[PDB]
Amino acid sequence: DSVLHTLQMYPDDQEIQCLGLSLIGYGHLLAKILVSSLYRFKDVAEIQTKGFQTILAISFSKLLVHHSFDLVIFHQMSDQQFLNLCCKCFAKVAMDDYLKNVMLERACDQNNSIMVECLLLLGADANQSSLICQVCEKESSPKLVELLLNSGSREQDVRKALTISIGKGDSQIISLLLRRLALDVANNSICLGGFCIGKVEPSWLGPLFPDNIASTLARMVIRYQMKEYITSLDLSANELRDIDALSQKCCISVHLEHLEKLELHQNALTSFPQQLCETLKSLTHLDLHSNKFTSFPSYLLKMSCIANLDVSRNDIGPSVVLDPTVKCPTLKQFNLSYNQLSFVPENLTDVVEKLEQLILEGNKISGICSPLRLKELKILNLSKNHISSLSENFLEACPKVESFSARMNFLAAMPFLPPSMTILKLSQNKFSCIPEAILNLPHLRSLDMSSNDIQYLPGPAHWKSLNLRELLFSHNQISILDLSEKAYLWSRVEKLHLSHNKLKEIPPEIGCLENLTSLDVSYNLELRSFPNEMGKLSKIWDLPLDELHLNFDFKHIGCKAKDIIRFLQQRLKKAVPYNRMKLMIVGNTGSGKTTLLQQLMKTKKSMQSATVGIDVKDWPIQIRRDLVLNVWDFAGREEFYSTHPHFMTQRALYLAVYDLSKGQAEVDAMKPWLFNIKARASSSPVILVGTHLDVSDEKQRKACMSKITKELLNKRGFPAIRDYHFVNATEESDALAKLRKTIINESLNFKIRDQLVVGQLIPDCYVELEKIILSERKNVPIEFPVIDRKRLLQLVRENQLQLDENELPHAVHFLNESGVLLHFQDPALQLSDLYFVEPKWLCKIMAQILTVKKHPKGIISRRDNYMSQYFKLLEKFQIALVPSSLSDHRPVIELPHCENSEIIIRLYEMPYFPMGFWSRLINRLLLRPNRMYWRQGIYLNWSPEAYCLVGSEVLDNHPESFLKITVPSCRKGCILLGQVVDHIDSLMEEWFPGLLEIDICGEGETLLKKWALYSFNDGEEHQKILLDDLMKKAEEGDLLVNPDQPRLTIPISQIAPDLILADLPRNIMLNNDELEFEQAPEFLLGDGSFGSVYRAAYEGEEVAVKIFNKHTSLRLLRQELVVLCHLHHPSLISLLAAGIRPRMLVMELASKGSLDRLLQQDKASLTRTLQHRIALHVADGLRYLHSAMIIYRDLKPHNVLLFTLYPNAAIIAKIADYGTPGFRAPEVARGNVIYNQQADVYSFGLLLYDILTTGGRIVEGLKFPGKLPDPVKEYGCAPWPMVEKLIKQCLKENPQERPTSAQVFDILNSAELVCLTRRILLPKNVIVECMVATHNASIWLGLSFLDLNTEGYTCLALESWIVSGTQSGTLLVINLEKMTDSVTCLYCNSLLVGTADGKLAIFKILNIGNMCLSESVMWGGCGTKIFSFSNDFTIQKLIETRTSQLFSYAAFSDSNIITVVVDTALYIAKQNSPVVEVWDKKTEKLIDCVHFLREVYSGRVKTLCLQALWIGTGGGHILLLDLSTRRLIRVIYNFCNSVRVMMTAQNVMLVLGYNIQSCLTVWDINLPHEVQNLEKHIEVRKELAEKMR
Amino acid sequence: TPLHLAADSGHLEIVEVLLKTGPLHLAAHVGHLEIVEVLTPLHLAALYGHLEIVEVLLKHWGETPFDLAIDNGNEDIAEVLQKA
Ligand SMILES: Nc1nc2c(ncn2[C@@H]2O[C@H](COP(=O)(O)OP(=O)(O)O)[C@@H](O)[C@H]2O)c(=O)[nH]1
Repeated sequence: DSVLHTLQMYPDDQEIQCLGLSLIGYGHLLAKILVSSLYRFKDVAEIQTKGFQTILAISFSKLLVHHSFDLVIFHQMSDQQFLNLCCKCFAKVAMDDYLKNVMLERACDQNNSIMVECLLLLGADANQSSLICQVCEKESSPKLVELLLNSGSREQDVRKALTISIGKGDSQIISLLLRRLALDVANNSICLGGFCIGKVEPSWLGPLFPDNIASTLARMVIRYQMKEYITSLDLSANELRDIDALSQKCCISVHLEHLEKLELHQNALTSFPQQLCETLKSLTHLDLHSNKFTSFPSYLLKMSCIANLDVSRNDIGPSVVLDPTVKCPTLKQFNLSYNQLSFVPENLTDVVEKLEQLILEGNKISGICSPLRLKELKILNLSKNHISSLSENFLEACPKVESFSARMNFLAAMPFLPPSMTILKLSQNKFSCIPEAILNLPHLRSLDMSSNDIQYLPGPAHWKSLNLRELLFSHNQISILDLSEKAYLWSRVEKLHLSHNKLKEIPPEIGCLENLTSLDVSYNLELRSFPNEMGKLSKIWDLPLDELHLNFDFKHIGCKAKDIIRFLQQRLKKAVPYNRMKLMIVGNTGSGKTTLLQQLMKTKKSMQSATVGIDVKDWPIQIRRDLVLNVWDFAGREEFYSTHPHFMTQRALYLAVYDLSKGQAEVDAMKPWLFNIKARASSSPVILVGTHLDVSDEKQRKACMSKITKELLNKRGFPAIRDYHFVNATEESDALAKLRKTIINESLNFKIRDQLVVGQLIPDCYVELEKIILSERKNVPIEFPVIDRKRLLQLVRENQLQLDENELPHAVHFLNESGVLLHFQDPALQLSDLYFVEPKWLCKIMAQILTVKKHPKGIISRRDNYMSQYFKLLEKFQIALVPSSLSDHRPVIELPHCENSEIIIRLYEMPYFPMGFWSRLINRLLLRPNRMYWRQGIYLNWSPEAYCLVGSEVLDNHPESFLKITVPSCRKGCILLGQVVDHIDSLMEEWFPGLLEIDICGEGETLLKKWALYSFNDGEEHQKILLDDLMKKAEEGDLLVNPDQPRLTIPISQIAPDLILADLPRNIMLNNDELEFEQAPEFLLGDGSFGSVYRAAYEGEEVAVKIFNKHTSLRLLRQELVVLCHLHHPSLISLLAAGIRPRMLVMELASKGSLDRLLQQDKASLTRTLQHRIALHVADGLRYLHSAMIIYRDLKPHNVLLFTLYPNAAIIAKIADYGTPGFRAPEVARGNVIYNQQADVYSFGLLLYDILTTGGRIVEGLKFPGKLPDPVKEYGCAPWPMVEKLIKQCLKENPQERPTSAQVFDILNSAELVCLTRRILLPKNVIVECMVATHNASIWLGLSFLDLNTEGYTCLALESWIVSGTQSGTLLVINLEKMTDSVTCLYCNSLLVGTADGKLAIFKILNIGNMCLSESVMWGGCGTKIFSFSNDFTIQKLIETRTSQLFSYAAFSDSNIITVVVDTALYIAKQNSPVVEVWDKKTEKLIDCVHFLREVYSGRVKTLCLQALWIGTGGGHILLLDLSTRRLIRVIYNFCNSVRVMMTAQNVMLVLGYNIQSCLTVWDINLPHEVQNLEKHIEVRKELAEKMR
Repeated sequence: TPLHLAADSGHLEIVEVLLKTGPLHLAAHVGHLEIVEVLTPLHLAALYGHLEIVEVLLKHWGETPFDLAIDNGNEDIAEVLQKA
């Protein structure tokens, strides 16, 4: 410390400083003196060697860096021994990543180029405000910014730097940032859309258009440490209030003559500059909409060539008269949608002639139409206008119109339609009758006349057209469907819509339209009769059946459209009326149900010993119809009261049986049973039956048992009771006979919805199946009365039944509804393949544990082959804990919070508790919580701030039963309350529809009151004011609820969070002031293709808002909201806001639209480096979805949104699934099984198939049923291996084989996948030594021929001629002297031929050696001796590669020279030498390939070529390298298994390999970039996918 | 190991010293008879064309060594390989 103290106390002494530095090497503040000494004499004297040695001798480095030694090092860097010492010191100091990052930060602020580049080469990543913002705020040199951009940095950081630099006045840095952000040289486009650039000037756009010491220092440090003009310009989302800065004569106005596409949409322009339009003489795709225009320029058409003009949201004035002096014929499309026009353009006929599409939808053109003398017009649009009458000559001069459309117009007639007419869109008009002109059309295919009022719809006779493709006639008033005249004339119709029509019956000629693929007859409310001729229409795949109470026994899943056509066809074959009804008897214990049935049975062969289960048995009726009905002697004891609601059907007739031995009180015991009958079967009738007269006097019968029945039991909450009796159910009597007669009469006259359900007609196949089933009921073993599926198929095949596997689901469902057998179609049980015949045994053995008998009561464990399935049914019929016998007495419970200020309480008052309500509930509500259950409550809790107590609590002087839900007021409590509320409401709606049934007759009691409690005085108020839920929901306009006095108020969210959107993990509400939204046709996205999704502005940005209807359900919105709170991913659309006043849903807006519209409209924008990005993002989204167990339904090119058309963006595609075909997996469409992620993988493979094709198999628009064709074979797509292979792996018929979505993304993530054009396989046992190119392009392989575009199989060199030399010599040329040795080398230069013994031939016979050409002058070598040459034919150099024997072994060093590559430093390869030798061009003086392979396998180089150096090893691996630090980029493990020759070609790289089999691979030259460009593209996404967490 | 480098260099004294202190492919590639005697290899010898080394080794994808003899063009080595 003495030396340090002396040095510190004596400064400004170089001589003393030298001695101090010398003695330093032979301490937090100790480094301060050294830093001060270095800074003082940084360049005064060259005495830094001692300091460097001391630093090398010396946690010290971190303190030195903190001691600002970086400034001294930079000053020194800004003498071979000193340079080497400095490099070693820098390498030693920068070993730690933190020190390197600190040095980079401390060097970026100052303006330098060498130190920053050296540190970047050494590492020092620029993602640690971030770096670029700092370097852009200080106004640094352009070199620094460019160097930082070339390195790895975040896109959002560059965007922030763009905003910062735009804030300042600069051009170089701004242009560099724009080029990094928006420049697609491969596609010849500039994607400047999404950025909010204030303005555009030629200074920025100039450099955008097309027109070493640091590396050496970095290499030394590393060594020391180891020891076509552009076209498209998109300027859309920038708030370009004015663009006149580009109308000058700057350096780009000459370059602005090759645009062909200018995009200025979603801007605020006013008028296109005339100078810009006249200097833009090669622009044919200009669009400009969503701008604040006020009049058509009238000079925009004066350019040389223009097409696809688009001004579709501007506010153009009433007059748009085009200038007559302009005669532009180049215009094709002229969009003027959604403007403020009122007359059509007045010079459309003269200014433009070859106009194709004229769209004017949404305008306000009021006046009558002009003659419209356009000769080439193809498509005309006039929808959403205000038009009164068409001039008679409106379409008298347009003989090519195809799709004239006029929707939502006040038209009355149609003028002369040109004969070439093909499509009409006249919906939403006011047409009394179909005009004569429309009927006289000869080529009509798509006429839509919906929303009109047409009384008369003519039949096929009065339609001159024969090619009717589509017909839309929904929402009309049509009563007749005349078809009997000529049913075969409309045989070509596919779509025929007749919804919302006053139709009575479908005539018996609808079966002659065999091509009809969609017939819609819905909401007619009067059909009730589908004719049996609808069986020859097997081409119908959809058929809406709503508000049609058809007699067909509908099924939940066993009812598809094609299934309905099959059933109708079977009925057409042979129809028989059906006579079967269910007579299920209900009652209480001791009421005599069984004895009454037995006396009704007329059976004397039989103490009933109570009744377990349901005890089904059949009964035939001998009126002279058969009328076989099955009775279900329901149990009475109050333990089998949870299985009963499952066996209660609407299509049945009940009973209700008294016990008059008591009288006046048992009549009061049917309120449970009768209310349950009303709840489950609203429309069914009930027949009350007294059952004790022989032991009951006339008093009790004359008691209110006969009067209260007519006073209180008849109405007020009970079903339509038809008749009641007082039979004595012990012997046959007059009362019993009358009961039998009235039972029969009620059965004959059920009339469900006025349909007479007791005698409906069905195909004979169902009756035959029923007969077979009861025939087989006997021969089954008694222990298991059940037959399996295989036995059923054997029985169905054995007999004459003509039902295939498609009929069996519907047939077995109908036979189930009939009651002979029970079949469970739910594909979640382990019972779906087992068909339950003999339901009586099933019920009896099911109810076995209820009548049989440390822990609380009701909790049991597994105790006494089929048993593993036997429990599965028990938990499905609410038998298993056992909810029966579950401690009806409520256990003692202390609520953690009872302060009347933090508990949300909900009441659910109902007249009674429907059977098995609690059993279905506590089996549905279920960090594992702690909970204890009882008969009518659960109280499941996790924490003192997270609990839920739902139970039954009664009130004094209140006969009803009340359901109480208590939760804490916290967010977790709110979520718990919400979840319980949806569970209870869904159970009530699904299982007991009679509860939620607002009866029209009487009053709107709704039979179900859901009270919500609230207390004004927080704590000790002891009086919560009741409030009905619907009344509060009517108060949806405000958030606060307050009494008649406005002094006090309380938020709704605190008392009813299930109503206001506050029962979700995230607070999702929008301040209506920020939102700027209004419903309009203009703001509809994609013209209603997405449904009810409009365009709006939120928080200043643009968003897409989904608008719900006014159904006030608030159940689908919350269901859609709960899922969107758990999905955070860059490739998944993200939730922004969710309101309640309009009940909307705010989502991000993808500016480029959906994928389907893109590939159907912009086919030139789907470059090969964009389809891979789209597929990668979609695969990422599917992987994330399936990771969290969520399963997507179906992926289509419509369900994928594109956010930007820039290949190097962070996000390019996202998924979407809005609410409210051919892309179907062959696992569910053909058969029935639960949807799995394998179907999603199949749909994704379909999407890949459509993406790979330019337009896909969707342009055709026809029927689309592993039979898919080879895309390259007919779709014209370029080949793409490992993508076609991926499709074929994604389209296999076995779902278990198909890769998981987790692995499909991995397969889609490969730099080889993008950059690999063709992989040609040669004929077997063909060996090729040398190959040459010819450029269509072709390959000459040693002289076999190969075609690049045909794969036409049929030393070497390449003046359309070839030269080859045999192994024995004899040089030959095909459009010479035979040398003494074989010609080993050949090259085309102005030709050189090698020799085996050593000799060169120039076409000179000079011999050098005792054979491998190159270029860049020239180079090459013979044997082990490399040389160099030029046109002088002299050896300008001669270097012996054998001299490098000190490093490599003699095996590799002493071999010959196989090849050499020279750009600035020669690289020479030797035979079986895994270490390519690098030789300089001046100093005449190790790339160990085997080391690189070990880092990733012969490893012996066989051929190599430069552009990134590609080294082809003998093991079949292409090592990729770069000309900086010799760092390994990739080890391409091609399937060649070896490499013979690799070479560049026209930019691609051909590779020949031996696998015998010869493989010719064609890599892309861009491959070395795509190894890195993609690798940093995933991480910038991965971090994002982690930022959302 | 210095033995591999000594065998590659063909130094008889160095190889003997290393062996006595307490690589066949390298010796075959160098084609030194003394190194081979002191110390696959057959394929390497056939490719290089050292008849003595191949004979000594015979006395003492990776296909058979005779396969490369035809490609290398060594007629004598090919005949020797075919004989055995
Ligand atoms: N004496 C007499 N007994 C009756 C009459 N009706 C029913 N019972 C008795 O009711 C019992 C049958 O009850 P049951 O209907 O099987 O009970 P459930 O199956 O649970 O509904 C028998 O033991 C009969 O003795 C009647 O009219 N007279």
